[PDB]
Amino acid sequence: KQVRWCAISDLEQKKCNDLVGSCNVPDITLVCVLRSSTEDCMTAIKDGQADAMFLDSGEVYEASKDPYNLKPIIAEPYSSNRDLQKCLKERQQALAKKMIGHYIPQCDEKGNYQPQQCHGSTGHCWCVNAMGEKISGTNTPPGQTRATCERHELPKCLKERQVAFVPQCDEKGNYEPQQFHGSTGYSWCVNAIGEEIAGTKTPPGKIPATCQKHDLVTTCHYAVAMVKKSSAFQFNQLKGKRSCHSGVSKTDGWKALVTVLVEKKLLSWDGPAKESIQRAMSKFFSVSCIPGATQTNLCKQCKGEEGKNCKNSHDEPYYGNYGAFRCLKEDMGDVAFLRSTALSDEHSEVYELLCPDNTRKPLNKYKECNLGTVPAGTVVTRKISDKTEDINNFLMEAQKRQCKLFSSAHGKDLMFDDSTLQLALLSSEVDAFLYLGVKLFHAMKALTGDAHLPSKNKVRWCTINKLEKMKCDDWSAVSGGAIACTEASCPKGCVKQILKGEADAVKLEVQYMYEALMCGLLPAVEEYHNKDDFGPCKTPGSPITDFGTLRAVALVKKSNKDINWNNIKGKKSCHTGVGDIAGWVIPVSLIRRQNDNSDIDSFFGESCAPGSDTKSNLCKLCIGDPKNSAANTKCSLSDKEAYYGNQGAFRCLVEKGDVAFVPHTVVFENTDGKNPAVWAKNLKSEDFELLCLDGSRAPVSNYKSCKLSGIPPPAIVTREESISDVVRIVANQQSLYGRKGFEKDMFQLFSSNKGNNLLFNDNTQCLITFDRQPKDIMEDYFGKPYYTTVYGASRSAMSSELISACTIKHCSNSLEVL
Ligand SMILES: NC(=O)OC[C@@H]1N=C(N)N2CCC(O)(O)[C@@]23N=C(N)N[C@@H]13
Ligand SMILES: C[As](C)(=O)[O-]
Ligand SMILES: C[As](C)(=O)[O-]
Ligand SMILES: C[As](C)(=O)[O-]
Repeated sequence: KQVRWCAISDLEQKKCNDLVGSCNVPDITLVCVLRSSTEDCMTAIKDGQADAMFLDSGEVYEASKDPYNLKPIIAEPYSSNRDLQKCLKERQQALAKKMIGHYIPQCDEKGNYQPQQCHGSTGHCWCVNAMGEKISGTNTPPGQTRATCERHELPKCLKERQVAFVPQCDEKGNYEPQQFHGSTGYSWCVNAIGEEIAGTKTPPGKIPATCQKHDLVTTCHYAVAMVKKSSAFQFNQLKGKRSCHSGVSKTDGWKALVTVLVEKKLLSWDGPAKESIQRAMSKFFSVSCIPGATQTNLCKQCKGEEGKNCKNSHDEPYYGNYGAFRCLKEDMGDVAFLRSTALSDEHSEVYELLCPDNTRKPLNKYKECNLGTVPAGTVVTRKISDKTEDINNFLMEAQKRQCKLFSSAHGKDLMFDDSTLQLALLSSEVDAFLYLGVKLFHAMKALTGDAHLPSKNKVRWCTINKLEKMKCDDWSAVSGGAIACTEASCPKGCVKQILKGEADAVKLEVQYMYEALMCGLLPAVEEYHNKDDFGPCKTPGSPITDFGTLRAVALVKKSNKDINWNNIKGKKSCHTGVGDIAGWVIPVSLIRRQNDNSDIDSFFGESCAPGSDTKSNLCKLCIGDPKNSAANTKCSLSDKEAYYGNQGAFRCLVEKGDVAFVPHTVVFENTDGKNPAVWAKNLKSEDFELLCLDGSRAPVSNYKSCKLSGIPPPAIVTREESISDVVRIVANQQSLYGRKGFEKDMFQLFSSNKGNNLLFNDNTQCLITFDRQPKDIMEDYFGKPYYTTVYGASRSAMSSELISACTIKHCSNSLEVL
């Protein structure tokens, strides 16, 4: 097997061939393909001439589009997970330097930093926090009483909980995004470290601002503007100056600067629709070196010879952060835009930093004087990912064998950023959007000029299969411009489309709502399913007696008078299926919050929960159908498991188990002769009962009171800015095509000939506008009992790539005392 790495320059080719000769990965052969620039390597990968390369984050979005169509696959984790056992990696890397007397970080058995660190060759010791950051002032020489280093095993929120406001924390001890004051009614949002965001203070009785989840990144890199102390201009006087940039497509040399110039209104630019960003920048600076730029004056200062001048390549001596520094040093520019990785103390004598507040500060003040944070780059390959396995196996084996991937005598930041500690395989789900995150993806999209201009009068409805797409096309065809259709492969894909600005609304079952609410989407309308009362549909806003929701109940046989909610442990159970809300989510959530987290084996006896491990206690009661009893078909999440679903779990209770976990309708749907099957033909609803949380039992008609939990209705989600419009247009369309629509003979919102339950559940009576209450949206939508039961009333109850991409990563301020 081969992995063709694409190099952009002679120096990168030399490092790549050094790795070819020195790094022995069995069964995988490294091959180096040479191109003249970053973009020519991207093209070679697109064409199948190379396999992988490393890209700046500022390039990921552009790389994901024509004419490249590349995706991130392998990268260093840009989150607080970069610090999980980081001591071990820094220890391996320091020992890899093979320098005599060099300081080697000391870790414990778990891989964490020892609170006291020592430089063995000098006898000096100091204290570090759990992140490996030096506590200020704790360095002592040998022979002197040492500073006492504290373990500080509790997080900041849990340590503030020791003090007696009341900062609600999650289970890991981190701050909750939403903070609510108990004495008053004011609620606000915090920033992972426990500091309030401006604009989130909401008085009681007002709709609270939805808080985004935050994650603290320890070691951050920043885009800075470096100048000489000999000059005297300020940031507001940049127009007409000569500049050196690391690269036209890099965040540390272009995109952060462009963002700041637009925000400060220093750059005359009418937007990407009227003028390219490069065109506007070429009239802002007079003669610059900006590798890759297509404006000639932005290449005049570059030093490369014929054919190499202004190339995105180390063949251009002014390319990259150190090349832009060389350009500034050799006086070919008045300012250099570069990443803070190229700052050093040796440069603090001659050079300083130009800050966007029109001041100048020392180099050590880069956290206080920068143009934004720079996320880590990433290895990319073709979207079709035919070589991802090979690239990953090669890189992981090379890291395990400690090959010199992240350093070279030929130069700095060749092939990879030298600051890379460890590369890890990304999930195949990760694309440019998930890698950059919501805000950054949108900013890159807007800078490129692909930003969708919103329409207040049209709703782009997202579909999850071809039949939904056909039904939506019908709807759009009779909608008079009010409805358009987009296509995705699953509800999460639609949620992503909405977050990216490619769609506007989608219906989501409860399973998907947590994620959706985590990412800042809100319910516009909800499916109303009460078939006995059309009032709230005919007269929108009229009072509601029952929304038609399903209630999750624990059904028993009345004869077995020994089953109570307290002695459920050990009894035989019946479930509709793993993942189902009434059949699985709510029962197991209640059990785990009342006993120890142990549903597999350590609670029930023999059960039949389809989809579980075939050789487990939760699969003994399951029986397949004798139509093909040769195959197992036991615990199959399908019709072949006779105990799968509502009728399945009821049959399980009938023939095997003691208690069934089902929606309240199952016993009524299957008893009283309403089921023509052989079983339940003589079954009565009065022959069963339901278990209550207080240990009591109640008749099957008491499901509204004696229930395990309520279940929220399916919700149509959209972005906040679209709520009104969506609520309006749906309403209009309902009055046309709902169950009593004026033109119901032309189209039906809640039925179709193309299939069943497309876009909405066919049993939907209508869609009712969500009435937002002055509370947290998680509680407001789920109901406080459901929220508290299945998510602990916490924003940290689930992890996913989407939730990560919706999590804001941010950096500290300056000092590291404690
Ligand atoms: N009729 C009814 O059942 O309420 C419908 C609507 N839908 C929810 N999922 N909710 C969560 C709890 C809740 O109060 O029932 C509600 N919260 C608001 N703001 N309106 C409700
Ligand atoms: C806690 As000690 C004496 O190993 O620094
Ligand atoms: C053994 As010592 C004085 O370097 O902690
Ligand atoms: C400025 As480019 C997308 O050709 O690297």
